[PDB]
Amino acid sequence: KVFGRCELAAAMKRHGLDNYRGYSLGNWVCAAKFESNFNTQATNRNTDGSTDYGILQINSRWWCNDGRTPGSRNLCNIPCSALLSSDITASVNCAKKIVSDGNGMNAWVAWRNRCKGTDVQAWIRGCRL
Ligand SMILES: [Br-]
Ligand SMILES: [Br-]
Ligand SMILES: [Br-]
Ligand SMILES: [Br-]
Ligand SMILES: [Br-]
Ligand SMILES: [Br-]
Ligand SMILES: [Br-]
Ligand code: NA
Repeated sequence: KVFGRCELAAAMKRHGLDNYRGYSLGNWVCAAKFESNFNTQATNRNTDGSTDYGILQINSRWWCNDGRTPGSRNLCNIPCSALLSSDITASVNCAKKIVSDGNGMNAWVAWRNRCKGTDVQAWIRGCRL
């Protein structure tokens, strides 16, 4: 599924991601935009052989299992394919764990380079929330 902007905002809010760990809803929508362009089925191979999955491009190196990243961890206890579903529950639940691990949203390189320090509220402007 490819989400619309306000559609994704509403889903993220309903699942309690808004203001989670101090990060306003706009930060999360901006991250999803530059990581996946809002596409739940997005995948990308990393130079080390791991793969990023889903709307928030969660890395099989640490967070999910895909059976082809030898030596990796599965900290959200999920098959990486669960992160590709039309329902974003698994991606949100896993994202709540990543952002809580000490580095905040700096875990998402696209967020740091393209969202951090910008007017992130712009990503939820206009939406009925
Ligand atoms: Br915001
Ligand atoms: Br782009
Ligand atoms: Br794969
Ligand atoms: Br693996
Ligand atoms: Br393969
Ligand atoms: Br959903
Ligand atoms: Br933080
Ligand atoms: Na893994």
